[PDB]
Parts: sequence; C-alpha cells; structure tokens
Amino acid sequence: APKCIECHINIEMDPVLHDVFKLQVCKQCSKEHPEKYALLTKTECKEDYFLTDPELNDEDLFHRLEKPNPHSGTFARMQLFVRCEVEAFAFKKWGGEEGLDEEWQRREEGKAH
Amino acid sequence: APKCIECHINIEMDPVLHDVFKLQVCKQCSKEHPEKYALLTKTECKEDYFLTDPELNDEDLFHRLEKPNPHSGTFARMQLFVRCEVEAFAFKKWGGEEGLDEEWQRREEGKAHR
DNA sequence: GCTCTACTCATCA
DNA sequence: GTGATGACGTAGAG
Ligand SMILES: [Zn+2]
Ligand SMILES: [Zn+2]
Repeated sequence: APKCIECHINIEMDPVLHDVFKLQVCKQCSKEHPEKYALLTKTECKEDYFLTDPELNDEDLFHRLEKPNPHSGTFARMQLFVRCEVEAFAFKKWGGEEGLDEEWQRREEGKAH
Repeated sequence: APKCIECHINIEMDPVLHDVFKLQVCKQCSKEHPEKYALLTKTECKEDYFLTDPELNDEDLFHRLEKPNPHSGTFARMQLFVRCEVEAFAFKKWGGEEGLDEEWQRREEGKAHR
C-alpha cells in the first residue's frame, strides 16, 4: 500500500492534492502543513509572491484547480495554486526567501513615495 | 457598368480598396485622394488618431489588409487600415477633427513635462 | 480574503 | 516610415 509522503501512515490521499497537484499527501497532513499544501488564489499568489499574470497563466508552469468565482458564476473562474509549487518558483525567481523579502522591503518604500 | 464613386468614369476598381475595403474606387482616384484612401499601418493609426490596440484589434470594427512584416517574415504581420474608416471612427471618439486636435494639444504638454 | 485588464514605451519579435 | 506587450500599480468591470 502507497503511503502519504509526510506521515508515511495514511494510504488515502487528499483527492485534490493527489489528482490535481500530483502530491501523495493525506488530507490531515495537508492541514498540518499549510506552509507547503495550502491553496492560494491567483490574486494571493501575486500579493504574496510577486508573480505576474504571464507566469500564473502559463499552463506549463503550475498545476491549478479552478472553481466558480464566488462573487458570481458569470465572472472569471477562481484559480487555486498549491503553496509549495508557487513558493519554489518564487524562490528561484527572487533568490530564496532572502531575496523575496528584499523585494517586499523594496515595494514598501515606493509605497510611501 | 458600375462606376467609381469619385470620378464616375472608371469601371475597374482598385483591387485592394474594392475587395478588402469594399470601396468602388479606381486606383487613380485613390492616389488623388489620400485624405480618404491612403492605407495606414497599425502603428500609424495609433500615432495619428490615438486609437488603441483593442479598437484596432476588433475584427468587427475596421476592414484590414495584412502583409508580411517588412522587417522580417518571422515578426508579427503588418496591418493596413484605410484612412476614411479610421478617421471616421477617430472623429466619433474624440469629437470631429476639432476634439482630435485638442487631444494632440493635450499630449504634447505632458511630453514637455519629462 | 475573486479575476482581468486598460490605464505609452523599450524591447523583442 | 513594423508589431506586441511587459513594465514602478491599480480601478473598475466582470
Ligand atoms: Zn499524511
Ligand atoms: Zn475614379
């Protein structure tokens, strides 16, 4: 029986993380480790990691799950990305957490001026 | 036989203006009235009339002729629009020739700022 | 804590 | 006198 890669105990994987994101992780372990497994909206990815629309629209770069827009089914679909992929791309791009914060620090300044 | 709408004499229409732009205009009248019949590139339409990419990209709005990009076949194709259509849309948008010139006047100022 | 892009120019294509 | 768009961010519509 294949095991969850975090606990090595559960054998029933979370259907979203497994099927959409290709992660053999159980639902419990996913709540226990949001730092790796939380789902982020497109908008949160841009706020948190400073990724651009072109990066987040690239079908070849991230797995994504889509849902109806909660404000209205007639609006553009909500797009959910998994934190570990988004973060790994953001660290490659800005140079680790070290660099990402530099860019946070940067944007906060011009925020005033 | 049907006659050119500018001269009322010629019977063979310019192939581009007829087939692509639906104007029964002979080639000679087209050279004689560029103020209506000259063909403008996409970039020229933006420069001259302050039309935006969404307006010029709207397939339902203007007739267009496409050619190979003269800088390179591998670049984005060149797009040619006929001045009467582009001008008539621009006068509607900015308010005749008059409003258009105000927008010229306006844009030269912010240019001086920088 | 929703998404998409229009809102004047280098650069690349 | 070539075309398309991303680039300090973001309102507004959707
Ligand atoms: Zn587990
Ligand atoms: Zn004629």
